[PDB]
Amino acid sequence: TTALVCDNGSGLVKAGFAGDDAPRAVFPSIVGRPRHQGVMVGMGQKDSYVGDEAQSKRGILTLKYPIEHGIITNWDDMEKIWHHTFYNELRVAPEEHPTLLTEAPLNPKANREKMTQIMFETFNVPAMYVAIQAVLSLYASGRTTGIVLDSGDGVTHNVPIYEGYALPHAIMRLDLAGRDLTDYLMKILTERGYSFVTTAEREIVRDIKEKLCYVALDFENEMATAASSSSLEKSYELPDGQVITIGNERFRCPETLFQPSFIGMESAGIHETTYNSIMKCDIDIRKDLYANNVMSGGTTMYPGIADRMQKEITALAPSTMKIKIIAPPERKYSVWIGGSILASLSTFQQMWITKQEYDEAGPSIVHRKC
Amino acid sequence: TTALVCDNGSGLVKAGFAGDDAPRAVFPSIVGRPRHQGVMVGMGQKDSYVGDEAQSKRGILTLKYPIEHGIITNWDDMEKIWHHTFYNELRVAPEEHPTLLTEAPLNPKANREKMTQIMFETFNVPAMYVAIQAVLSLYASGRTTGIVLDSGDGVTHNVPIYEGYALPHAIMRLDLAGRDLTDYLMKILTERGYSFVTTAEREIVRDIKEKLCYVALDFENEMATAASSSSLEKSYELPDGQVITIGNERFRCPETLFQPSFIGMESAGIHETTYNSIMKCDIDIRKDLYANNVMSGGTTMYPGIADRMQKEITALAPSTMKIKIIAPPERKYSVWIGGSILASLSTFQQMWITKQEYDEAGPSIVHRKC
Amino acid sequence: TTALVCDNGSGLVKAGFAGDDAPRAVFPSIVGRPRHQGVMVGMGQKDSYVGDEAQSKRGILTLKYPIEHGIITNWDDMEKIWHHTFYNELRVAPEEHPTLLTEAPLNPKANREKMTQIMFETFNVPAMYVAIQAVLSLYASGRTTGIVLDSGDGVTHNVPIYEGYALPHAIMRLDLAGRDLTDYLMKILTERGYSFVTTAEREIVRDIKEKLCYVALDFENEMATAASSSSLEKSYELPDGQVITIGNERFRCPETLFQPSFIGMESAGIHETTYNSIMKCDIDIRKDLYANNVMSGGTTMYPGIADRMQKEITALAPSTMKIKIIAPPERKYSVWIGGSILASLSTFQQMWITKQEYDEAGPSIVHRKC
Amino acid sequence: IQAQIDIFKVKWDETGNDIISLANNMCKIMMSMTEFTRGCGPLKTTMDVIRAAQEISLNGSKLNALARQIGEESADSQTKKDLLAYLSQITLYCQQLNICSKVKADVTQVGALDSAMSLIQTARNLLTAVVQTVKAAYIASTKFRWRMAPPKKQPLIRP
Amino acid sequence: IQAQIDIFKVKWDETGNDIISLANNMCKIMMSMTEFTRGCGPLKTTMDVIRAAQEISLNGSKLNALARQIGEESADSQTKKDLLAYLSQITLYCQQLNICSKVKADVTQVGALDSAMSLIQTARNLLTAVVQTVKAAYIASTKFRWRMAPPKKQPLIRP
Ligand SMILES: Nc1ncnc2c1ncn2[C@@H]1O[C@H](COP(=O)(O)OP(=O)(O)O)[C@@H](O)[C@H]1O
Ligand SMILES: Nc1ncnc2c1ncn2[C@@H]1O[C@H](COP(=O)(O)OP(=O)(O)O)[C@@H](O)[C@H]1O
Ligand SMILES: Nc1ncnc2c1ncn2[C@@H]1O[C@H](COP(=O)(O)OP(=O)(O)O)[C@@H](O)[C@H]1O
Ligand SMILES: [Mg+2]
Ligand SMILES: [Mg+2]
Ligand SMILES: [Mg+2]
Repeated sequence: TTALVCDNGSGLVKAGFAGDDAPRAVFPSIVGRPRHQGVMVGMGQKDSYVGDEAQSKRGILTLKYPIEHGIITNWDDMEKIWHHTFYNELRVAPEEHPTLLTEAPLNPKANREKMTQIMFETFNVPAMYVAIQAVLSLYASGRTTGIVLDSGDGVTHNVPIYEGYALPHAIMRLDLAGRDLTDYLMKILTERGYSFVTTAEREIVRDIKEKLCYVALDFENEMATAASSSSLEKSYELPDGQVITIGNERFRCPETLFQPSFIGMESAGIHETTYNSIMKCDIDIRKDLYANNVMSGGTTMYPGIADRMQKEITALAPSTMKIKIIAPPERKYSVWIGGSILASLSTFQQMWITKQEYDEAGPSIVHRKC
Repeated sequence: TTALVCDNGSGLVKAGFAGDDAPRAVFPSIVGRPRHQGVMVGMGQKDSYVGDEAQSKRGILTLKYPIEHGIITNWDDMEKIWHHTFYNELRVAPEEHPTLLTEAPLNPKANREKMTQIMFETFNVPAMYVAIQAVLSLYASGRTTGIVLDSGDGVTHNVPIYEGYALPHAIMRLDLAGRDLTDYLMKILTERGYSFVTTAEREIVRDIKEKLCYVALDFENEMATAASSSSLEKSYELPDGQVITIGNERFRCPETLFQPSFIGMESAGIHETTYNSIMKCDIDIRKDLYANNVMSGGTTMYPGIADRMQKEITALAPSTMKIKIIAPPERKYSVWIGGSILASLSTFQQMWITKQEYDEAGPSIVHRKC
Repeated sequence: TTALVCDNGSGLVKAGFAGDDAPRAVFPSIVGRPRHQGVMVGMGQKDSYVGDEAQSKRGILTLKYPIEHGIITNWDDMEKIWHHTFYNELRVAPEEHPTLLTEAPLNPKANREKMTQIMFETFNVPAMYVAIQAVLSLYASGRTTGIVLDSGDGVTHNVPIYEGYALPHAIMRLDLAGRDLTDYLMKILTERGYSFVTTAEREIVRDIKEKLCYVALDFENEMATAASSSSLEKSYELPDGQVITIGNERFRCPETLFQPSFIGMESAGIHETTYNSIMKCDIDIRKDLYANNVMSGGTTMYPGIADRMQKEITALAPSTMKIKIIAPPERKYSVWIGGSILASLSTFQQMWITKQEYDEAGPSIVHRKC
Repeated sequence: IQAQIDIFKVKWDETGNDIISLANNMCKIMMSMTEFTRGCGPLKTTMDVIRAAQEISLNGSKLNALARQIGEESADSQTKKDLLAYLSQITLYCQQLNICSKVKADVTQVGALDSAMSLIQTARNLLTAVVQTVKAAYIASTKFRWRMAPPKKQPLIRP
Repeated sequence: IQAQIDIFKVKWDETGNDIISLANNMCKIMMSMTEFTRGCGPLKTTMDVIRAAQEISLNGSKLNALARQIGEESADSQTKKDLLAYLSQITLYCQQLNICSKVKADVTQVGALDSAMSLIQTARNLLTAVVQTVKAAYIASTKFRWRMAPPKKQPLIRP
């Protein structure tokens, strides 16, 4: 039949049908459960709200993400999320569709083994496949030679590829991503007086970060400009009518990516991580990797991240090489479009993990096949 | 029909048609095989890249020369190289063309026997012939009386000839050639800080050697000049934008030829080898051999090797005799031009090893005919 | 007076007095600098902790090794390390003791020139000498004829010696050593779920590698045994009370030495490197080099490396020759014991680089003397 | 890339003309898009570049089918394996061109040059994998049991 | 090695007896350690082998001093240069024996045959460099301006 492509990220679930060019279902990956006391009979029978129905009712729920840093910490909640995706959002019986799941590199092996076991034993899919996300982003970028920075909500990882041959020793996975930026924005928002503490208020702060925050080209000059004048202050209106105003927190939140010492992490920024991943590859392909820096994932959509990253890498690379960062306008959905390209290929249809193979070899077949 | 002339050297393959004056195909004699992991479906179906397509993709390959010191160590790879040469580069069916192969002197007999067997059983050529390389260099030098120093990438050998009568007891084959100079250049490059370790980096060092290295007329004076001042330093730019700088390694790499004790070899330099080959010949022809020192092969193209070799031999020969080294500007292709001269001769067409003779006498006919 | 013997390795500094049989100071070669914020007045005045005082306080420091692959990348930090060694650990004024430093072969020349300049201008030693490490290991092994495999934390190099006459053309320096094994252990530890990312956590992983990791005699059989049963799993307790469990990562980390393709390196393992170094030597001494394979350095102390290396070499060497690997129980300190033997010799006291010679000839005297 | 086809002069000789015609159309569209990159060309709107990319993808599918027919007609050899590898590459590139063209069309409709840069890159990858498909197919069908001129003489001295 | 000393029969003739006695003691200890290697011998503990190695080192220092005295007594010649070379070798071997014996003692105290293998090897190197020191010293002191028998006849036919 037609294959499903479920890109269950750490923050958003993006599902669809293979061969298309856009997902059908795009909902947050949260599972709320009511915490207050129900007083009207018949209201309160539903124990847990999943996805978009827990984002509307978040005033009386404790939203809990099942996937946390790309690793599925809670498995019952993630079964709930997958059931929602298959039946209530896409409205397809899983028994008739192969499913192409995505996964960050360098995750635990139990993660793939349990995703395979759940798909083949609970949802009874006829076939499946687990693909690294940056490979799919390079599929959807229309190339075969690049270094794929793939931020997100859980992790931020690079995968350098030269002409279809990935270099597994130069894959650099960093655990700094959108959720850490949300928490840091909450922290620095406490300075102005605004205290967001609950989970629903985490979602409000996430929306503030998406709407207002941007990346400064030169950090010190922008701090000087923000301190000298109030030209950088922009106002946001909370769900209860209150108006906030953040002037200096706008570029301080996404600067955590380039200086992960803001949140106490030791590792180098994403620019030094990309450059170190480039100079771990063979000498002959560094020129081709410099010119194709595919950026993917949601977190790489801050206004001004491509220019800043080009400036930061150009100061590290030799003066001769041509650095240019590829930032497609649709880069939030690049992984899923790559899943559509991969799952609908004529060549690929011999690479599904069929149910018969899983019955023969158990959940450890995913390590051989994928 | 028209005969092929395939001069399969140890480092470069130079093929063409007899009667011409320049080869059609000149590509390195390497066979790369990918070593990394392929992640995009449909890319990676090709198991091995041969010649020029393995020199472009060398970033993800392990290049392996099948011919090593003039002796074909790997036979499947050399069948691959010959198939490439016949079909993909020259674009001729071998069944319709005699082939003139070349070979260094004093090689194993199994080498000729297996080249003959492969040509007559795998490529089905109608005739063939295996000719010593220095004889062909003397053909292409326009003379019939000289001593042919023929360096290269595998071996360095002399063949003294007087008026068409070669002296087989004065043939001096030395196993020091271009590849040993490349490895020594890598070794002495480690002193400055640059460490080239892989095979692709061997090719980068080979290019450094070709571009920059030269031969000093007086070694001690040049070392003194290089130590006193920085007038000898020249810079080279690596494929990833880095710039190197070699000042003293420029004439130390090709000095290995005149002092083979640099790389631990005992034998005498090429000047003493040529002089010893001259004074093994009959007394009456040494005057004619002194004045015709034909130099061939790629490795004899260092800037300043003719002057240095003339200075070194003149100090050994008697003060009366006239020493002059013949270094044609095209000496890299002298062996092949000699193959064109030999294979297109009217007299020569009775000396091919026809297929019927091979069927009668087996692969041991090449020892009688050649 | 009595000479110092400072064997400043890439991972550990081992100093002492010549003539002894054991070092006085053995501390890691790290220089930590605090990264958090100091809040108590008077605590935090010390800018950098060196050696053992930065290994105790590593919770709040960024440890940085000054020596990296046997080459001193940072010189101010290495002055700090030498000052620590001379004054705070050994407690000797350098002005009254000659110093015998050690160095891997095939390093840059600027390395020796700057070590000599720093010793003669900053520490004012009266004499010094820089000795290759494998020569000293052969001194301390009690022989004069062997091939010295000398692993470590920076490099892994061979030096074949026959009766006091080293063969400089058969010295094979490989840049795969203990630190690469630590990084690979971190990488493969990410599979089980444990993510060590910081420098202090590099030190924790190094301790895991030292305590638990071993070398398998037959890799495939051991992988089969580890997959079939849980008899190979051993547990380690982290500094915060957590317990980890590594079963299959125990022999996969040190297998990188025999298959350097695990970490993306092309070069051959240490067994093929030793065998290639043997068959680059003269034919008459290969029998004596086969029977004396002195192994030194810290990294050659994995349980079962001697048996595995003997099995791997015996499969390469001719069936007649007698292969036996010499692995003294003290081989971690073999280089320093060799320094004690060399520096305290009656014959050697004319080979120091005296201060007057350095004043006459500058820092380029170390190339003539050593 | 154009020169490799331009040395063609007039199994193979039955389906050869179709393949050479398809490759020539591909090269014509390719330099159309290249001239768009340089600024002056037949097509000036990004929508035109997307249409050209879809056209190249269709031609790629047709040429893939023809070359597969020739490949299974021919006999076992090394050039057959090269041909099959290049066919797989063409399949991947065609799928990329289709889906990426649709995505860029939607992105442009929802409301510049960099939008067409990746389409040009993918079409150029496709074209490079075609001129190696016509040559491999020609050799596999002919030399084993149109025309291509013998290669030009290599220079004796390279300045 | 024993045979080279055994052909000695009774400057030189003043310090010759001391040197021949020291060399004989060296050979006796050497085959003591060799018999330890073969399994049966006077000394059976690795500590005993370390003590024997230290004893051989002490004898080596004494013989080195005596041979140096003879060497400076004698006149310039080629055998004098050979003698000085062998003296340098003896110095190196004695230093190795001292330090390695101390190291093996500590290793054994902190808690087998291979521990004594290297000590036996170094002592055997030392002994080989002594029987060439007594001969060179004897020739330099005597033949230039005890006894050694003339060498035995070489076989005419070697089967
Ligand atoms: N326009 C935007 N600007 C800045 N950050 C964004 C934007 N859109 C999304 N994000 C961040 O990206 C995250 C979503 O990333 P996503 O594409 O879902 O990655 P994944 O699918 O791997 O979870 C959100 O948590 C949010 O913080
Ligand atoms: N211009 C040059 N200067 C110095 N060395 C060269 C030059 N050109 C080629 N070489 C050396 O010569 C080798 C090629 O020799 P070649 O003519 O191919 O001999 P053969 O055909 O017998 O292999 C190369 O390996 C290279 O090291
Ligand atoms: N018992 C052991 N088992 C395995 N590896 C070890 C052991 N001890 C040390 N190592 C490794 O050896 C390294 C120390 O080597 P060292 O002797 O210091 O060499 P160098 O002095 O040249 O740095 C450490 O980094 C560690 O990884
Ligand atoms: Mg994502
Ligand atoms: Mg040649
Ligand atoms: Mg060491």
